Order: sequence, then C-alpha cells, then structure tokens
Amino acid sequence: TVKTGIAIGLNKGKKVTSMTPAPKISYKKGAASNRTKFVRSLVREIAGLSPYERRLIDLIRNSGEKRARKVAKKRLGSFTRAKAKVEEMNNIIAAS
Amino acid sequence: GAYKYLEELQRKKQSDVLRFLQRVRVWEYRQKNVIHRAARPTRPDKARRLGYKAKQGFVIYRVRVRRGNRKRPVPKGATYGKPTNQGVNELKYQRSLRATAEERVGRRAANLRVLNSYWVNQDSTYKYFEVILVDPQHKAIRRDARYNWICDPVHKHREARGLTATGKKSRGINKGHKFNNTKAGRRKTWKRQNTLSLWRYRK
Amino acid sequence: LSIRLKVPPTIAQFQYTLDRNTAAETFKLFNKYRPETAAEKKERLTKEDASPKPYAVKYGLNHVVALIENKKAKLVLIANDVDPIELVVFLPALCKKMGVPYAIVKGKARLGTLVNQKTSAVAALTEVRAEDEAALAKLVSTIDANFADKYDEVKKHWGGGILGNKAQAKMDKRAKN
Amino acid sequence: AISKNLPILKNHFRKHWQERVKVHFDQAGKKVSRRNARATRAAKIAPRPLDLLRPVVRAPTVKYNRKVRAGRGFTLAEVKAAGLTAAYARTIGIAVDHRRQNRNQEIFDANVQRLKEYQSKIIVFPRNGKAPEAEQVLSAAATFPIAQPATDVEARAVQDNGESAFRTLRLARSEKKFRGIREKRAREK
RNA sequence: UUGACCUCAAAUCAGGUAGGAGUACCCGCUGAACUUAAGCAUAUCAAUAAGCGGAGGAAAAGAAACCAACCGGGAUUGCCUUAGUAACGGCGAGUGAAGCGGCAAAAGCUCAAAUUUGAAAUCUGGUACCUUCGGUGCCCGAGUUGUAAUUUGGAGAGGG
RNA sequence: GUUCUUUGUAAAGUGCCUUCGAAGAGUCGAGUUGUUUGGGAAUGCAGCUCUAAGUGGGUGGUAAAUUCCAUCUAAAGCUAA
RNA sequence: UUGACAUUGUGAAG
Ligand SMILES: [Cl-]
Ligand SMILES: [Mg+2]
Ligand SMILES: [Mg+2]
Ligand SMILES: [Mg+2]
Ligand SMILES: [Mg+2]
Ligand SMILES: [Mg+2]
Ligand SMILES: [Mg+2]
Ligand SMILES: [Mg+2]
Ligand SMILES: [Mg+2]
Ligand SMILES: [Mg+2]
Ligand SMILES: [Mg+2]
Ligand SMILES: [Mg+2]
Ligand SMILES: [Mg+2]
Ligand SMILES: [Mg+2]
Ligand SMILES: [Mg+2]
Ligand SMILES: [Mg+2]
Ligand SMILES: [Mg+2]
Ligand SMILES: [Mg+2]
Repeated sequence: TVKTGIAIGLNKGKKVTSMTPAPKISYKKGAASNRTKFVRSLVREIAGLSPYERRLIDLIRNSGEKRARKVAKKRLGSFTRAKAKVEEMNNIIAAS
Repeated sequence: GAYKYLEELQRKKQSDVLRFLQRVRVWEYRQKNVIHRAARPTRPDKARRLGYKAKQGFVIYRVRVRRGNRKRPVPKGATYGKPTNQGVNELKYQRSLRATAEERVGRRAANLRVLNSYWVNQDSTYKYFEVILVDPQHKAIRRDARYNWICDPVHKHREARGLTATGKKSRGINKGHKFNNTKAGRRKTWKRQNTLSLWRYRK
Repeated sequence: LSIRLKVPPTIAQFQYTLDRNTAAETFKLFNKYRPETAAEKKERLTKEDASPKPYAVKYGLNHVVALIENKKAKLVLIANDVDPIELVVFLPALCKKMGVPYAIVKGKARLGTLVNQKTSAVAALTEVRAEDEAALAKLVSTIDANFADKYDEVKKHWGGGILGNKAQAKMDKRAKN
Repeated sequence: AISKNLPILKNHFRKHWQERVKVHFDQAGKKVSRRNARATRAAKIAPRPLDLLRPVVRAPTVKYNRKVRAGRGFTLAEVKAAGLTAAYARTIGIAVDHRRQNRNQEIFDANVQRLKEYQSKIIVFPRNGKAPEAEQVLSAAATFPIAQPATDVEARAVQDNGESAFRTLRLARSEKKFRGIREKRAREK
C-alpha cells in the first residue's frame, strides 16, 4: 500500500510517513448487537412469514434454488437483495 | 423496554397478525369524519422518535386524504395552448399526500403548531395519517427549554412553507451533486444563476 | 367485526382470561404489596438507610419488560383491554421464552387501582415476603396450568368466525332439512 | 443575421435579464460598514484576537497538492497530543474540527508544534474577575503565519545510475495497462 | 345497587388562541401565450407573467448517508473564478451547472432507541402569601400506553 | 469596579483495566407513468405496484454479472454573522 | 369502452 514515488503507475503518489487514525464508531452503524438479535428472533416466531416468502419456500423445495432468486429479484429490488433473502429462507427450511 | 419490540413488529406489515389489525382499523377510520381528534397515538413508538411527548400541550389528529393523480381542473379538457401542454389525466401533484393531510389539519387547528406526521393505514380510495401538534400557548411548552423554540413566530405554519420533514423532501433540500438544483432553494438558485453582476470598475 | 373475521392465534390467545376464583386470590396477594402513596411518601421523607427495604408491585410497560428479560419477575399479570394491542401482544411469547409465568387477567382499570393509577396494563412481582412464599407458589402452579402449559397448542388455533344470530339460524335450518 | 468573417457569439440575453441587474454602487459603502463592524466587534467582545487559531493542512487534488494552507480546525488527536481537551480548547481560541483525520506524520507534527507555540504566547486571565489590562492583538493569523515546508537543499551532487527517467515512466504506464490481462492468463493456466 | 375505567358529547363553564391588512425582499403550490426558430408541432420565451397558500427583520440553508481519488479536503451562505466550459439540443435555433483555488463571515449542537425501580425523582391549573416578566406552602389534576436526571456516534454506558 | 449571600457530604473534567456499545420502515430500494434538470440505459419531485437489510445501508455522473477498494451514516430536530 | 393489478376476505366442486 506504499506509494512508488512517481506520478504514474499502480501506486503513484508521494511517500509520506504514515499514521493510523483511531477507528470511528460511526463505521459500525450496521453492526448487530445482543439486544437486537434477541428481539428480531422473537419477532420472527410471532409474526410468521409473508405471503411472498411462503411462495419462495415452495419454489426452493419444488423448483430448485435458482428459480427462487429470479422470483425474489422481482418481488424485491436489486439482485443482491434477492440472494440474501434466499439464504434466509434456506436457514428457515433447514431448521425444520 | 417495549418500544424496541414495537419498532420491529411494525415492519412485518404483511404478517397475519398485522393484516388482521389493518383491516379492522381501516374500517373504523372510514366511519369517522375526514378530520377528527385522536385520543392517543396509534403507534406510540413512532410518535416518540418524531418528537412526541406524553404531556399536556401535545395533540394527535387523524386525517384521511384521497389517493390518485391530480386531474387538471380545466373545463371539458380544453387547455387552449400548444400540444405539449394538452395533458389532463396523467398529471402528478408535486407535493405528497402526506403534505396535503398535514396542511388541512393545520387550518383546522390554527392555534397549534405542526411538528410531524406518520402513515398509519391505506385503502384503494384513501391514505390515512396521524399528525403531531404542539400548543405554543400552553405554559408546559413555553417553560420547557427543549420545545419552546416552536413558540418563535418564525415557525408559524411550518407545513404551509414546507419546513417539515415531508416538506423538505419534496423541496429537494439535501446535500450532494444529485440536488444541485434545489440545495439552497430552487428559485433562489435560479435567481443567482440568472443575475447580471456589474462592478464599478468593469471586469 | 372483530369476531366475524378469523382471528390470528397471536391475538386469539387473549380471549382466555383468568377465572373469577383464581383472579380473586391473585388480587388478594397483590393487594398486600401496594406502592406507597404520596401521603406515605411525606412521612417517610421527613423521618430520613433509616428505612427498611420496601416490597411493592412493579408496574410500567418498559420497566416490566426489562425485568422479564433479566429473569427477575416471579409472576406477571397482563391486561386484555389494551386498545393498541401491539403494546402487549408480544408479552406471552417473551415470558414463555424467559420462563417467567404469566396470566392474562381481565381489566386494565383493575390493574391500575392496585398501583394508584387509572390504568396500568401490566403488573409484576419480583420479590415476596417470607410469610407469603407459600401463597405465591400455590398461585404460580394454578396459573401455569392455564397459560404457560397451553401456549404450544393455543399458538396453532385461530379465533373468530362466529356468525350472527340470524345467520346462525339460517345455517342451522339448512343443515337440518 | 450572419454576415462577414466574425467569431460566433453566445450572448445569453433572451430572458427578462434587465429585471435582474445588480450594480455594486455600494462597494465603497460596504467596505466602510465592514471596517466599522470589525472595529466595534473587537472593542465589544474582549481583548481577544478577533479570530481563532487554525491548523495547516495539505490542499487536495493533484493540481494543488504542492501547497499547504489553513484548515478549519485541529483534530481531536492533535489537541490531545498538545495536552488539552477539545472542550477547553474552544474556549481559549482554538478551532477544533472533529471530522478531519490524521494520516501524515509531518502534518501532525506541524500542527502539534503550532498548538505548543500558541499556549506559550498567550495569557489566560483567571475567572475571579481581576483581569489586568493587556494590549489587544487583532490577528492571531498574523502572529502565527503558515510557511511552506522545505523540500530540498539548494545544491547537491549528481547521482546518475544510467537509467532513463523517460524509460521509467513508459514502463510504469505499460505495467498498469496490462496488469489485468496478465493476471487473467496466469489464473487460466 | 353502588363505584371505577375507556370512548364520545354539552355549557354565555375558567383562561387563552386563529382570521384581516401590508407584501420591495423571503418559503411553497399552480401555471400560460405573444415571442425566437426568417414557416411549424419537439424546443425557445420559462421551470417566467397572472392566480393561490405562508413568514420575518431578514427569510431560507446549515454542523455531511458531502466533496474527492490528492501528501487528501471538512456545517451553511455570499463575492472573484471555474465558464459561455463538461453536458443538453428537429445536435437546429438555442441552452448550460459542479469539485478544486482566493476572499467576506465564522459556532456549535440534541432527541428516539437503556430499569429512578431502595422509592414520578417531572409538570399545567386553583388558592393564600410574597421581594410579582416570578417565588413558596397547600389542594385537585396530567402522567407508568412513560413525565425528569443520565447518553447522541466526535461517541458513550455498567463495574474495578 | 464595589457589595450581600456559600451555594455543596453538590456539579464537571482528566489516567489505566474489563464487559458492552441499543442509532429512526409502506422507509430505503426496484418497476412503471408524468413532470422537471446540463445530468446523457433516465438529475430531482410526485402517483400507482412491489417492498428490504444489520460486518448492514447510501454514494463513487454508461446499463449488466463477478471480485476488491474509497468515502460517508438517510428515512427525527434546533442554531448568530 | 376493454384488459391487468390493487381495494380483496371465507368454503366446496368440476
Ligand atoms: Cl425528534
Ligand atoms: Mg463517519
Ligand atoms: Mg367562558
Ligand atoms: Mg421560494
Ligand atoms: Mg416562427
Ligand atoms: Mg418572422
Ligand atoms: Mg405564424
Ligand atoms: Mg406572480
Ligand atoms: Mg413584522
Ligand atoms: Mg443580516
Ligand atoms: Mg431560520
Ligand atoms: Mg453528525
Ligand atoms: Mg463546505
Ligand atoms: Mg431553461
Ligand atoms: Mg408544473
Ligand atoms: Mg465510475
Ligand atoms: Mg446512462
Ligand atoms: Mg431549520
């Protein structure tokens, strides 16, 4: 991660004596805690499953995991959120 | 505390328990007047994070507003202009339905100040909102340091000028290159960019 | 309208309340641990660790929920009349998870009158005097058999679906002929 | 309206521009007002220097990174290294910027030195209220100017290894261009 | 029978508050056409005039879900500049910002989300008195479906 | 500048060790329609439909899959020149 | 005017 010392190339830039700043607590905003993990687990067993989540579970058992992502992408937004949702449904299926 | 559980449970809007509650409550709201006083918040957890406190001087109102687009109110659809302005049906109001509900409650109680509002329910015809209002004349508010800023005359009819949370979003009051048109006010920015500046010793 | 529709099990569990005989004994024990009134507060303050350790009923939704999560509540009373039902709808599951016995009792106004409030919506006992240990254990066994031990089966049962008086007669008539 | 050999003009005057003409007739008047405001603020506020001490920072961008200028405020780490707290620093006339970070040791050392010199050249009056009269210096920036750091000595010896600088630039440029394609070939094999 | 609670009403009930005017400047909504393109419909005029709602001595914005790609900068506003530039456009007529750099002015902050639980510690009103932009005692009421103290990410909290 | 009250077994700041560290939902985001912008596989705003996550989320000015990196901390609020 | 989605739940058969 050191600079080469010249104005062009991969690690272009001037060499200076590096320092490590203290980590900022705001960088851990999305970090799970013991309190919030307990609440979310308790709510899931109370509320149950959404109608589109039930259809996703059926597709995993009957039509494979690949088609579940295609449907999950349509109900959700981006493709990255569909992958996370499918993995969440797999854990629910596994713990049964 | 129970507020943490309420926050997470409110996010499961399509669960069986919340579907039952939303069907019963939407019927009850439809039977009441379009604007009516609410005895207590329906979502106490949501009210607290928007600034509500359970003390004298805080008032909750419930309001019902019609959904859909804004039909251009011209007779028989005639616009009398160029074809680019002949649209009538597919036009959209530039302010949200939440703002419309907030403004109408403000006129009903002109002695109060609107703090915030939140969504509660909706059907095909209507959306339902609850509005938080503060009494600027009550001594429990005027003697409280955290809330007596609302008593300043500069904060009269905040919802009419779009100074509330929903008003600032519709105005595009945000930072970054995405909001270059409306960072400091769209019309103020336009005036600055369309002004001819001349000095005594011409440049 | 709330009884014509099918009630989900999470809400339907609140239709079962403590019976009159055991509820009367429940309030008899709780009435021995009333919080001190403002008048009793004044005499205590002017006398003042010159005071003995107090024993009183714990109340307050945020206060009681924290007590359950820390394994400190020995018995929790739940009102069935909370109009924003979400405030208390999760308590039976939370108590079941933490192993704290609970009872759905009839009347938020009645819970309030034992804590000098108009309404309370929740009450709990954390520490009881030695002379009342036997009474508390007898109540817990009776209360557990009605709510805690039946939680698994109640969670699977839907409520509601009751027809009106005239609709019931019409259906019964068609079934007979 | 096009004739003769003339440049193409782009004068933007097709709106109601005459309604939005701003002539600065009050340029001299505003200078008098600003000087009056500075004079009345200096007398009103304190024998304080009318401005806060600022740190020295590196200007961003490859076009301006060769110069140092005044930043907004000293970092939390910089004020801690000087032996004071952020809350107390603000009341003594030191600007504190909590969102700036330290990654350069040279900049960090320079800002620490500035804080040391500032504390040695000021007198903090006690809160009792004695407040002996002192001469008011109107500019802390003038008292503590910012200087460009030295880079090299005036003359040295010629140390040539025979390698061409032009060749070095070409090879470094070529290495970056083909880095991705070469890695793919190695991965495939 | 009696007494609570919840919700909903009434009173020339006790005390308050809103309307209208002004509107140069300020915050929003709504919204043209003449005109230009040598015709004309997209475009342009213009996110303008007219219409409607709402403030102040300023308003608004404001302490980053920012800019950057640098050895990084560091709330907002304004001036000089960037620049008639990147870009948009029957790519026609025309339109058109932003980062950096210099300067003016500089100022920072707090709620929600935690059990005071060996003590609702909080507050409106009434009444008596007083050193009256308020204070004290007392009495009802609000409030546990949460009023104070404590902590707002730069952190911070429980123990030693 | 002088003077009357001790506020207070009050309040605040600073070192080291250990366990923790709660952070805003019909919202973000996505599709579509209209309007708007210099913003161009779509700059902002709004209607309808769908509707999240917690080592997460937004942004990095050409759509997409995959692998990294940088940078901030939205959906709550006040504030002179 | 026609279709789709939302409003939109409950039970049975072909
Ligand atoms: Cl808030
Ligand atoms: Mg940060
Ligand atoms: Mg009266
Ligand atoms: Mg404006
Ligand atoms: Mg023409
Ligand atoms: Mg002509
Ligand atoms: Mg013509
Ligand atoms: Mg006008
Ligand atoms: Mg005035
Ligand atoms: Mg001014
Ligand atoms: Mg202001
Ligand atoms: Mg911040
Ligand atoms: Mg800035
Ligand atoms: Mg234009
Ligand atoms: Mg428009
Ligand atoms: Mg890119
Ligand atoms: Mg594109
Ligand atoms: Mg503001």
